[PDB]
Amino acid sequence: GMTEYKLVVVGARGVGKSALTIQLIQNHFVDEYDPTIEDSYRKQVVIDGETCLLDILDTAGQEEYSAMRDQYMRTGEGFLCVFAINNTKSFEDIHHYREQIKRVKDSEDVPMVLVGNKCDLPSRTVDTKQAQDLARSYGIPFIETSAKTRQGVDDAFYTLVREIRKHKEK
Ligand SMILES: Nc1nc2c(ncn2[C@@H]2O[C@H](COP(=O)(O)OP(=O)(O)O)[C@@H](O)[C@H]2O)c(=O)[nH]1
Ligand SMILES: [Mg+2]
Repeated sequence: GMTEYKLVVVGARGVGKSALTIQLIQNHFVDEYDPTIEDSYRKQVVIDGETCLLDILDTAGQEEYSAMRDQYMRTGEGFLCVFAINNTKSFEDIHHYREQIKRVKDSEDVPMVLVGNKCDLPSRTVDTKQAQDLARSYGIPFIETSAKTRQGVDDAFYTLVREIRKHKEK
């Protein structure tokens, strides 16, 4: 089979995980998608000439059993850590997602991309500079996105794939 990249989209409720994923996969913006639905989505794409499958888990938070969370973190190869630029608590929550994914995978080298979503909105509580500072500390890319206008969306997911490739080659 073509190479498959198992991607996982994490972040606080309301940041745009579902909207980002549906924009990537289906090329349209959702105003409303139940915050409690967690599902996986698939798309065959070409990234830097490679035809590959993206298998993307749009997470929604607590699971029936914590074992289910740990399972998707172990199977996931790369993580989009999403906050919204108008939600400071969602940015603060990134510290927890960073930790938890490393903790479950028992690894210091986990492919991740920091995503500041909703950049089409002028309303902003997290300046680009502060997010750059956090991404610098993690040694990962930082991309601002809008699921609404599509700005940055392919970049966020394709960059994550490229981070996975860099990890695999070691
Ligand atoms: N303006 C704007 N609204 C967004 C964007 N992404 C998501 N939203 C809205 O933010 C709310 C939460 O989005 P959703 O995808 O359900 O967030 P989730 O809980 O992280 O899955 C919804 O009303 C979306 O329409 C974006 O980039 N721009
Ligand atoms: Mg959602």
